Amino acid sequence: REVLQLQEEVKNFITRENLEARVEAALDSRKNYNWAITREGLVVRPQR
Amino acid sequence: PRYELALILKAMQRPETAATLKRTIEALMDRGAIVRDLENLGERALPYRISAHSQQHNRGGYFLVDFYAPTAAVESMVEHLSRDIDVIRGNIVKHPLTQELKECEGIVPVPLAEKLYS
Amino acid sequence: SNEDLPISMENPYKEPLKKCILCGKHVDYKNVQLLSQFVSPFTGCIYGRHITGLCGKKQKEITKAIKRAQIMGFMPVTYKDPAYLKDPKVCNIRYRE
Amino acid sequence: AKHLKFIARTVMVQEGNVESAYRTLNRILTMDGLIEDIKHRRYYEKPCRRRQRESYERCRRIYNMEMARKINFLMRKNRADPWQGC
Amino acid sequence: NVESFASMLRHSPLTQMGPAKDKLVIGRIFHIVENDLYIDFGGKFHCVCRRPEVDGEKYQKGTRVRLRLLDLELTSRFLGATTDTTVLEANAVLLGIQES
Amino acid sequence: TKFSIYPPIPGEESSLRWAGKKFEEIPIAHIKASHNNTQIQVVSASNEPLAFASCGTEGFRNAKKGTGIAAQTAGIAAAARAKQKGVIHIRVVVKGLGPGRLSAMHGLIMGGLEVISITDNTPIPHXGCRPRKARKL
Ligand code: FES
Repeated sequence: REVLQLQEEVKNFITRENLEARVEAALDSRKNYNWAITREGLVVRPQR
Repeated sequence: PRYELALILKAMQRPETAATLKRTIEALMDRGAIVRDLENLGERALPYRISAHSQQHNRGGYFLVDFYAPTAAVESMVEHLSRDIDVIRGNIVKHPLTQELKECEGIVPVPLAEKLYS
Repeated sequence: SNEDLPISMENPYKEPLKKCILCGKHVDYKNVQLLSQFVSPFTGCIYGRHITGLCGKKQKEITKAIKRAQIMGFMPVTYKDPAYLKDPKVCNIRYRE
Repeated sequence: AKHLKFIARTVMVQEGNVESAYRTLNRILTMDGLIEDIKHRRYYEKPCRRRQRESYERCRRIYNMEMARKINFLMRKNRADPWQGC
Repeated sequence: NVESFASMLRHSPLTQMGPAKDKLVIGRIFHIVENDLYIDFGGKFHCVCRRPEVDGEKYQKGTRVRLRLLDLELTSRFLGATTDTTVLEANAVLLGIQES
Repeated sequence: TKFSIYPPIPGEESSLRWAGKKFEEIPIAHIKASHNNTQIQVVSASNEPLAFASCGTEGFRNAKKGTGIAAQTAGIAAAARAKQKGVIHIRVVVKGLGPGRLSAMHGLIMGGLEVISITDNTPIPHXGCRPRKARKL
């Protein structure tokens, strides 16, 4: 099961041919790792 | 193994930032790395002033590069980033998602007698 | 023998063990918003587990995450980032007036 | 030195009450351990002495917390005598 | 056909109750000292509850009341002790009076 | 609005003003409270010096410099030279736990200046130079 999952992911891996497209496709996007926790143990995602 | 490169780039315009990322990802590939993803965390003010290559920086572009590489590539990549003038600060860590979190039943109490005895 | 005698088994009324607010959650050094909830607003000092309520395992992950984030350029050291002052207050510390 | 200024250890004055602002700042620095830290740093405390004091401080807190717990527990019966005369 | 002790214990209300924490029980005031109400609720030890501010005069000897139990016996073991210290009373919160 | 002891953050849009000046524009009174002396300098937001006073410059000598009343006198002197230059509101930055830590601020107020904030900048090394050996007294 791990080899199958890994075989699909490799389709999305960066390569020398698709390097420029993926570099530009990243400058347009934003990835947010920020989130806060509450006294009840609930995650409070950011307002975006 | 699987690594995560936390990359702070000098605040630049879009064309020069893309050239730095391409030049940085190509250096990884030249050392045998298989690059998995590239994530932009956004441009922000640094938590403190950072001096790099005879310049002072207050803002930077935060990027992540998820990739697999041989253990010997890390030392060579750390050296590569130290010479790139467009990189403010770059650190290579073992990817956090590789480490699997062990389940926790809860907080087991500690006997007080052990505390003072220990 | 006798039907009404007690039977051996595990406590059916036993309650689950307590869990810290972060039990079961991944603590990443890039999640500065979470980490900032466990440092002093005025001095940036990391709170002890008696203030944060965290267990030994998560208290260590938070501490190591804070120290990693600080020196890698993600988190300030001498103060809590003011952007995160209005986040949920999960720490048993009372400061102002 | 490299951080932003007027954020760390900064308290605003309200209605010209500078005494209350100073007391709040002193309380902040005290609770975070900065005052005791500054004082212990005037002269070098040797590692054998630092460990001994830290061990004494940790054991005294446990004994004081445990003695408070006992007094709280044994003060429930401080009510008036229910069987006076017997 | 004499009932055995094991039979009495299995079918006793106190056994059937299970844990006592957060259990509603009916108590009876048997002794009063100023504003201290001594209430028996079927357990080993009585509980002591302060007279409520509202309708304080309604609480008299013999008055049946509703309680929320917390512990049947308040005991704790303190550092350096071989046994548990007990205050010989239950922990309960007085809610009000029981009426028909 | 309720009062916030947290200072206004630069770059955000606050409504607080002092004589039409923002927090970032208020001059700064730097107080160095040492064990045996107290130094007070008032500077502008652009780091332009405006006034300087210390217990030594006010005619105090030896152990008298290390007193609260000596720092209070230095504060009044610094306030007078600063008030002439157009200073009313000041941000106080005190470094050190000397006897003139609080008294130096009192003198600034008696001299005609209004303190809008108090900041401690006492140097705390995070691990740094080895201090001198303990004293046998
Ligand atoms: S209680 Fe489970 S990780 Fe903290």
